[PDB]
Amino acid sequence: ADQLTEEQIAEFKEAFSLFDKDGDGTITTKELGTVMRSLGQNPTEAELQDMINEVDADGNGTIDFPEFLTMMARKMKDTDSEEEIREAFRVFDKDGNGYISAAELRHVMTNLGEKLTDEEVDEMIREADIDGDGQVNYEEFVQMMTAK
Amino acid sequence: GSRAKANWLRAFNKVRMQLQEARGEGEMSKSLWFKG
Ligand SMILES: [Ca+2]
Ligand SMILES: [Ca+2]
Ligand SMILES: [Ca+2]
Ligand SMILES: [Ca+2]
Repeated sequence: ADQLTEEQIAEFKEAFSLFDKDGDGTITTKELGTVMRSLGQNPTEAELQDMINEVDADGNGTIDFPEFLTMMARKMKDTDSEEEIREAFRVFDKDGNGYISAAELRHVMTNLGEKLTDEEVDEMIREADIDGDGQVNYEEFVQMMTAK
Repeated sequence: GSRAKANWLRAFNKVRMQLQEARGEGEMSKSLWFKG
């Protein structure tokens, strides 16, 4: 499924062992601090955590081998969804997280017709709430529109 | 009843169509490093 060539990934593995000094299978902005500093670039700690947490998928503030490699592959058409469901979650709750609450869902309701109350949201969440938490997680949303 | 069926449908679907709007936009998250 749009997999990189063994030579491209293999070369990254060697560069990873030489570039990575933490001894972990992931990349950390600290390592970036030392490399960018060596090439004449010394960004502030804020830019380090920012640039690193944005380049890695999920944004844990570090780029794992698959996260960085996936971003490089993103240049080529990978999947039709392209994680577009994340954008749905980002709009459901400006908050900046991936969880839809009964109120936030009512906000998406606002986007269409129908006016709803705490009852109509608890019911809509009752359907997706497989966890029984009265809220809808990422897998629940895709369980509705994707139902994989 | 069925209040959630049509509304909720339009809900997750409301963002589903909205996801396309975000696509086709310039993103600088890659920043340096990715250039290599
Ligand atoms: Ca590391
Ligand atoms: Ca990450
Ligand atoms: Ca939320
Ligand atoms: Ca749930």
